Amino acid sequence: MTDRYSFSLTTFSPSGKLGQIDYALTAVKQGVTSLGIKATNGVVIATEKKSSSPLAMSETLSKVSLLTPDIGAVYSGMGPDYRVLVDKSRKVAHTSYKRIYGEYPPTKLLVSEVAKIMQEATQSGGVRPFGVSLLIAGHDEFNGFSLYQVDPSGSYFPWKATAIGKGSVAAKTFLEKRWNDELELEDAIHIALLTLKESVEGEFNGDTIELAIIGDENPDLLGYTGIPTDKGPRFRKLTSQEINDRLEAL
Amino acid sequence: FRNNYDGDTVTFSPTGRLFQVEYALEAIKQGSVTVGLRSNTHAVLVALKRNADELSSYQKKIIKCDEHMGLSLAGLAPDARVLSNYLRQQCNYSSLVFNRKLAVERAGHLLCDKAQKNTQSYGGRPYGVGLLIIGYDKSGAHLLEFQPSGNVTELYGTAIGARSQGAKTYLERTLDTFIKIDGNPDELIKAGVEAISQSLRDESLTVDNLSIAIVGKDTPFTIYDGEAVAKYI
Amino acid sequence: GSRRYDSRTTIFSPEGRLYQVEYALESISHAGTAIGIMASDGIVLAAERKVTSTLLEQDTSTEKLYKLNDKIAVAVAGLTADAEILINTARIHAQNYLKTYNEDIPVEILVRRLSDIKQGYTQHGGLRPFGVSFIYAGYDDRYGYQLYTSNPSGNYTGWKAISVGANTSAAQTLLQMDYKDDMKVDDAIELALKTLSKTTDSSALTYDRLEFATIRKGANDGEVYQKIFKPQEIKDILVKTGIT
Amino acid sequence: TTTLAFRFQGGIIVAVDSRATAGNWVASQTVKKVIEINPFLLGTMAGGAADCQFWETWLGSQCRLHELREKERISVAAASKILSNLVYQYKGAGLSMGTMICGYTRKEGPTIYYVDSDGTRLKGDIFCVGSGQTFAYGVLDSNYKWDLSVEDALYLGKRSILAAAHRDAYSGGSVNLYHVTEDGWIYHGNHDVGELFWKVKEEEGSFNNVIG
Amino acid sequence: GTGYDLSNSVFSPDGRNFQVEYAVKAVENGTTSIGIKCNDGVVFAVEKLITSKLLVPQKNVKIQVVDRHIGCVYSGLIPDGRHLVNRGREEAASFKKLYKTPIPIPAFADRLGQYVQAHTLYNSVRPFGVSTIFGGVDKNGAHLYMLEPSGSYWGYKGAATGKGRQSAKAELEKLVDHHPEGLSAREAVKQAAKIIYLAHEDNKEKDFELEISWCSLSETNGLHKFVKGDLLQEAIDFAQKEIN
Amino acid sequence: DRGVSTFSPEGRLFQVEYSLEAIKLGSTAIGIATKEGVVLGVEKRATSPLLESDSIEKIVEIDRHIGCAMSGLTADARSMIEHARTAAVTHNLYYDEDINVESLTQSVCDLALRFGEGASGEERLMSRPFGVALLIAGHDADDGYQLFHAEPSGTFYRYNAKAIGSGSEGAQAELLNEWHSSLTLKEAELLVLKILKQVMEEKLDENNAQLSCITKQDGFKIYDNEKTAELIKELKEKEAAE
Amino acid sequence: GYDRALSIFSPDGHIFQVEYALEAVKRGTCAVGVKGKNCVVLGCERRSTLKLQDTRITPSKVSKIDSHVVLSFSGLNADSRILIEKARVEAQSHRLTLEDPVTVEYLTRYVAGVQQRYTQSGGVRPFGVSTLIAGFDPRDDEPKLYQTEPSGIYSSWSAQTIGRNSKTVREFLEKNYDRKEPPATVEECVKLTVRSLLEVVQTGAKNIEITVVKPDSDIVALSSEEINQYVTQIEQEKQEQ
Amino acid sequence: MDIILGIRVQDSVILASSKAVTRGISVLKDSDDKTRQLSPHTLMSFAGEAGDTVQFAEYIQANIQLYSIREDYELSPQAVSSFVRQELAKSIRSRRPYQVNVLIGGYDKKKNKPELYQIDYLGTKVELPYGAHGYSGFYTFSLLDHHYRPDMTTEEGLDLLKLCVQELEKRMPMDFKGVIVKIVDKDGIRQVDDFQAQ
Repeated sequence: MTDRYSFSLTTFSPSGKLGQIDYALTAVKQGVTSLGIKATNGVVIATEKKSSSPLAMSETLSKVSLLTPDIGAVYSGMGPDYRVLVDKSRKVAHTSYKRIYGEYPPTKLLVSEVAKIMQEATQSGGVRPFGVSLLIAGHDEFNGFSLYQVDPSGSYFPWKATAIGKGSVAAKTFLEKRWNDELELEDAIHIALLTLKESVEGEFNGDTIELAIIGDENPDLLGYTGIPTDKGPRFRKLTSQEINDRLEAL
Repeated sequence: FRNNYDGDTVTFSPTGRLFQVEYALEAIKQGSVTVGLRSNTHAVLVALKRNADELSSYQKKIIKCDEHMGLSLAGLAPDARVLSNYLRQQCNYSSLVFNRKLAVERAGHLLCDKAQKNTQSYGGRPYGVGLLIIGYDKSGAHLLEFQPSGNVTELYGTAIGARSQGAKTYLERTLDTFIKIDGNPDELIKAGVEAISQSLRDESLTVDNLSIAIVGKDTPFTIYDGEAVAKYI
Repeated sequence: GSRRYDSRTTIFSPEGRLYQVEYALESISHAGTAIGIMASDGIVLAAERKVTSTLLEQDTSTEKLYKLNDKIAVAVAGLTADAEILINTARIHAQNYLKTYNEDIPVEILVRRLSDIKQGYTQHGGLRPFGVSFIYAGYDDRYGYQLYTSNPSGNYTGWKAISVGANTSAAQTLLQMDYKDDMKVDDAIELALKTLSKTTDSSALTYDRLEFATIRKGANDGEVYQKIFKPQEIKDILVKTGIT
Repeated sequence: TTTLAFRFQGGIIVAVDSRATAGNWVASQTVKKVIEINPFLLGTMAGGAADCQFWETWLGSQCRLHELREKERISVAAASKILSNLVYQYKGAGLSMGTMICGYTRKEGPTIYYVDSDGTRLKGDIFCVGSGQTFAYGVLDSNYKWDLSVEDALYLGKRSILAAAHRDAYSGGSVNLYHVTEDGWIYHGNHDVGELFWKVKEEEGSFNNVIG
Repeated sequence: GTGYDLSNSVFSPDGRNFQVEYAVKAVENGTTSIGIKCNDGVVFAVEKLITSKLLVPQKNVKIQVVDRHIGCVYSGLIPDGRHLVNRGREEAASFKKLYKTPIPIPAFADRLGQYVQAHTLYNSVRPFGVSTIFGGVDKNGAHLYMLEPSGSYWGYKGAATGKGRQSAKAELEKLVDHHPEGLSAREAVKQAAKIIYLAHEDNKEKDFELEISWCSLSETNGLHKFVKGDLLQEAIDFAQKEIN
Repeated sequence: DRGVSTFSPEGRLFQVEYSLEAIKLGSTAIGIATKEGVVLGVEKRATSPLLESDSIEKIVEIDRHIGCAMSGLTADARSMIEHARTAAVTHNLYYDEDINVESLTQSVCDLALRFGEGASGEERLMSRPFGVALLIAGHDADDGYQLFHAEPSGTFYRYNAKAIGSGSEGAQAELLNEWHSSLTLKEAELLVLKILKQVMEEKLDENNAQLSCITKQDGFKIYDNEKTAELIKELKEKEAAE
Repeated sequence: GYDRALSIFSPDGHIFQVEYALEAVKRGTCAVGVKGKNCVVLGCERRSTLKLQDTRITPSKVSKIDSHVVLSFSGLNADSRILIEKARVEAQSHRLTLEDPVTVEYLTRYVAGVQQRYTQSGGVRPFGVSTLIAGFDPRDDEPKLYQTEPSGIYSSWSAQTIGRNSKTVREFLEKNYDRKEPPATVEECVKLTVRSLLEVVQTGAKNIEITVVKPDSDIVALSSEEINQYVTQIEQEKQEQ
Repeated sequence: MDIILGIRVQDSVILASSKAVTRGISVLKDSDDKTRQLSPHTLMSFAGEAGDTVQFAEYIQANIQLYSIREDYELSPQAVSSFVRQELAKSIRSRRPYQVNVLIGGYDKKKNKPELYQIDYLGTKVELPYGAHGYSGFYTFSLLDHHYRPDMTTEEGLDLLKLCVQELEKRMPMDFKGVIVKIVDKDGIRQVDDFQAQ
């Protein structure tokens, strides 16, 4: 027994490439498309719920996840990997931040934490890189709204808007055309819904699409009242109904 | 074939063999011959000590494990030291904790089990030595044959080493005869020297070349070398 | 066993070379070029952002210039993520030194420590080396302005002007051609931009594709100041030097 | 116990008593409180019998290893520091020992080091260690001269321990003498206090109190 | 490609684990041994090839007891079998110590099962080279089991493994059909002796020694005991007779 | 690749055999035991005239009654000598007596097979066998003067005379004829000096060769250059004598 | 966790990793050391693959282990640091317990042991470094010069060189160094050192650094000029013929 | 306890330390130097528990010398003192703390100013014109509080100590067998062999 794999599974080839990271990226390329658009007063992340059987209940499978009450994530690539990454991301937000400073981490730092976790799976002994690319959207008092991308290598970058997965090249191009630094959140949600339509083959509605936003504080989603400073989470997942309503104005 | 499945002991060949173990067994055959036989009152070990040059000593092949137990080796000397030392402790433990002399049958079980571990785990290597254990316990004289495979067998007599087959057939023939040599050590020893010589070929057992050990009813396991074995050549 | 799948990242080639280090350097050679120039009154760090898009948020971005201390900064060439790991441990080492001696860490001590960490992944552990090369630009009261460079092997050296990343050979010749010991920060700022401008594999050298930083001792003060140029600031200094 | 060692012109004198006790019980009158670390190193013992004997015998083993390793005789300073550093590792555990490491090296010449279980290590010319140290000091201090004869120094040493054996209930038995010159130590006998006292009394006229 | 059979935990393209399959070969190459479940106990018996007249008869015992109510017999690499029993013995001691009640057969079966299955999970270990037949009487009846190198096992009416597993199984099946009411401990002991004599034909070249053991609620009080003397000879004859 | 503690089809341990090859490439070392003491001689074999030959230490002291000579990858011998010295000194601390020469040798050989990447038997942390053979010579009250050959195989033989290193097969043959149970210490010295001269590529002088002995009276002593020089002269003379 | 045997014997009896470690040294810049009658001098060459360095801060090739001992080397730079640090720590530890600074042979024996150990320990590769350690034992005036190599072997030399073209410069020293009359001066010792380096450095006033070590912790490195002066006087010895 | 005094004058720091080493009923030595030179311009005096005292001093000495050789530079007095404080601060919360009090006097070649640091075994550090450890402070702090001036010459400083030492020899219960005085300034550390009657 005992993990005797204490050496790297990712190494440099004569050309300077790190095969496993490249291959991980290839896995991401095969993944369903996902994207994110930053508005002046909010951010939107969305993706397609590619149900693997009409018997499966697509709700019981969220591709879009809340990390902190003001930070959400979505991905493209290997779903299982993403799941454990969200578990770890939610926990590191506490262990390495809330438990020290008593406040949730700002989007850049949590992204940095996630990125670290991924970088390690690129050098630690006996493991393979994570086969996913994440898009994290959030808001913090001193940095406002932000949108980041974290790749299997552990590298991350901030975006105004971008797409990853299957038709990322096409979607990125479509976004460059419609984006501007004056978009309101609803405008971005619309632009988002349009971009996603080009990537969806079949049914395109509030049950096949999963979309969430980082916007205003939802005091109605706090769970309690009596503390003025606590105004509610900025992260909200749109309901099937809320999506359809915006689709009729597509 | 074989070349792909003999890299380490943790690999089974397509036919169910463990080559690393088999190669270990091969170090035994290349080892000098030694013989074991017992009556109902004694057990004897006769071993042919091998020498490098004519300027070198004839490497000892018999090790005492306790007042009532001992063995002879054929193969990697160091490995026999390791195994005999282990057996010395097992014997020692039995006395100190239970004030009981270790049964020769139990000694075998302990040896088998220790060897087995080095054949199922990565990184290790099988022991490359054969052992012949004799002893007198609460159930009489005993003789055991230990193979690195982990297989230990109780016999009336036997031999391991190069050309060991000679002595072995001889004992399988002399069986009914020596098994009755009770109350007479000199006769069992002679019967052993006769069995061992059935495997000679190169030379003839000399004085600083022969080594004999005996244990039984009223005989604490003792080793005889040189002048002491002169009267048997 | 596992031995079958072990690359043995820490062995010598028959020529006495370290495979992984050599291949990591090969990786570094395709990274955006980073330049460091040391003048009499300061140091300049300029780097070219590898890959960019219209949608890339350049304001909130940083992939090449990182602040280690208040008196030391580095320019990165290679795996950004690998760099961040090393950058963080470097930042901690600077603080242990401060908490221990109540004095800011001398530049070389910090550089040597970081280089030793790299050297380690070279001699034991069976892990791949870090695909990173750093240009360190710092200042201390013992050697004043200093410029250093370290790579995957764990070796480090000091320079008056140097480059890491892609087209270093070209950049070094251009630098070794117009550098002068009595230069001035503003001169270096210009030399740096020109050099990058001639080695870039891109069409033009625009501001959105750059990161700039200077460590000067603002005369009107007496202390050392690090300045990581903002998009607008890079766009300006770009027009002025005549690259528009 | 009473032990002394002092540096003078002719080298070093080392004298010890030989009594061992467990309370008021005199366990031994014939114990060796001087271990010959080697042909040129002596160690005095005071405190717990076991602690001294064991650790100083161990010290000897360490010195021998130094010589096999460095192809050179260990220095009095280095040898004493081995013991001192060992004893310090055990600080607080209860080891009880007052020791003197005396030797002669070409590099240091006559040298004496005081080492105790508190971790104290001191270099000096005169030291008295043990329950009877003060008694020895009284005699030794008032008759010491750097210019004593190897004969006189030996006697003062012997006489100093005698004094201690007499007044200290926990010291006694016999006196063991040693003289240290670069050619090593020279054993100078075991003088039973039982006979040494009367001899010294008569020949010296001291101990005038006691009736003889 | 190929090579899927060189490392223990590797899945071949058709979803198999060749090393375990090769372990099986080692088992099939071994002596034949069986187990017969009777109406209130179980009987174990095995073939003991007599290599030479030198083997002290009746001494090199193979059947092993676990605790005081379990019997175990195996075919294949004997040393591996001992290893597996040593484990089972600990497994049982542990269970008794915490729950007081000696370990139920099913419970014991899984203990052996999980441990064996464990050796098919890593490439740093080799699978067991033995198929083991074991059983006993517990709180609710008698139970017979057989465990493969894969870690697979099931409850059996009768079971056999080794060289003559086919003759044995053939014979066992007859018994199952001709005795829907259940064989008796006394009967099973004989039936067992015969099945070994029959199944010995696939090795008729070498002479052998018979070994039987049983655990019957009425015949042994639910404790495992070895069949010796008269009862043994009586079964040896019942076989020697029906072999002609 | 293949395990460092793997067996060859012939029943040999690859690493130990290859180990022996390295030792054949080593400098010659010879030892002769006589009822008057054991002599140990070695070929310095400097690799350049600028190398100060007397800094070549291939003959070392284990204890006052035990000396040892090495041949092969000599750097591998440092930890062995250390272990041996400690073993000897430790034995003396525990028992207040000299350690037997055989016992000391058995102790050193116990390190031999302690190599591998995870051998199930204890904690043998050593990536490879030693690449050096040793000749341990000494004396003890029970078996007088003794000479042992300790190899990386863990086995150790006792010899009346033995040669290891580049000129071993040749030198051993020589020793076969020249050695007899009544040799004097002086005869052994000259004999060792003679055989070294035949196998050495260089003309043997008191600078590229070194002698030493171990006698019950004075223990292990390494002959200084002047002492050996004369023995060399005495040898040239007796040879030219016939 | 990682303990793979990287340095192992091959059929012909060689440890290829240790052998390849030497190839690393062959590639390193040259280094030499010649002992005078009252001093030891250490010369080392400076590469030129890239020139625009800051000599003030760039790590020098000759390092002080203690105030009376120096160590130069040829091979992997990163590796040398590890050895230098351990050497420096051991130097202090020795002063702390023996109450006397280390002897050059002792400090050498130590560095060699660290190197040897890395040739037969799992999970590590040998040091691709060879060293020259020189100085004066405490209270002694007889100069000391030793050399170590990846294998862990060490010994003393009257003069020695390691690194690229060390073959060439050794020849020079072998037919230019008389043990009968060693450079009786610090000056003529430094000269014999530069001469040997010029046999390979090919005109490099700024490509040759020298350090002089005298008894009682008297250590100093020469400046470009001082050295450049020796080069000058040497080139004339040639032309004046 | 032992006498450990220190006084920072105009261009130097003077350290006076008692010469006695007493164990129980006997004064074992009367020429003990309770000081260790950490670097050419930094001196440290110490007093406290029997073994911990020197062991600690030498340990710190070793580390500073190692730093000096690694960096070929001399850490400022302020830096060396900060290192010592942290060492003691770690020690206080360990299994068996070093029970040692120290005075660190050094001349800062970069600032060209003498500095005197007082640090107790708890890791309590403070920079002072003059300091003392143990019972001495009880009679020397008010003395110096009276006769001390920042511009005093090294000579006036030695007179000042002599005054302290006399007060200590009049009112202190113990015979500390005089003191050993050392001067730390721009030229290093030197000992005043003549204080037995200056």
